[PDB]
Amino acid sequence: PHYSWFSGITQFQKGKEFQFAEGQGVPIANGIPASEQKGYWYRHNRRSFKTPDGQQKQLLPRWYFYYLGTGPHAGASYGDSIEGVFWVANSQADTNTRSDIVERDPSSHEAIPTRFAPGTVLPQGFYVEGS
Repeated sequence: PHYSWFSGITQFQKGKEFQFAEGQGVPIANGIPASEQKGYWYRHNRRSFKTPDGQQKQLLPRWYFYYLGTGPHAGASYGDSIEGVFWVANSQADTNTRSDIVERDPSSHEAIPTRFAPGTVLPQGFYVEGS
C-alpha cells in the first residue's frame, strides 16, 4: 500500500537496535537537495512466509524510508514516538515542515537502491537490500 522511494534495510541479527547518528540516515539520491533530506524509517514487522506445506516461517524485520509527511505515518510530526519509526534528517533540513517530495507512484517510478553519504555508520546487524 505504501511505496518507498528506496530499497529496504533488513535485520539479520536479533537484538541490534535500528538507529543512525543524528544528522545521518537519509538515503542520498540524485536530484534531491539536502534541504529535503528529512523523514523516517518504518518497520515492516511480524513478517512471515507460508511454506508450500504449512510451516509459518518467521522473518526478521525490514525497514523502509519515507520522506517527512509521506508514507504510513504521513501525519506524524518529526520526533513523534511510534514503535517501528525512527526519525532521520540532514542538518540542513527543516524538520518542522513536510517534504516537497511526492509519494512514489509505482506506475511511473521504480524505487532506487538505498545509498548513504560516505561515512554513514549503519546499525550493526542490518543489511541494505540491493547492496
